Amino acid sequence: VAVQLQYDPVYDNADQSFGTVACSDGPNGMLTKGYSTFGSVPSYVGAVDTITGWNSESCGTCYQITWSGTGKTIHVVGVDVAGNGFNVGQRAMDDLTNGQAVALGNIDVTATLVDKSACRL
Repeated sequence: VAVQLQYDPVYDNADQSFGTVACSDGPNGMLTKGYSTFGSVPSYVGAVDTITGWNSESCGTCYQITWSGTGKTIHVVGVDVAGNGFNVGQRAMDDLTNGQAVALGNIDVTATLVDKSACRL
């Protein structure tokens, strides 16, 4: 309660390497956890402001995120530093907003840290 969300179409890039983000290698990084690219994770991925830098203990955490606008929920795996709230893919925001990612650009959402398994990790 509540938290900014915006979209970066980088997180829709299946081939974006986990090398390019804070959550790259090291024990918490997604490379180490066996994901080479964003598309190898069975979840939307995003930056979250709980990740502050490389090898963040928050790297690879899972957020259940809800938008009061549609009441829809998505799961996002935090893999990069966000300044404020979440930056997710457009697919991820489109999901949340029933296709108003481009039109709204930023929404306020509600998010909860949940078991990794909720993001299929």
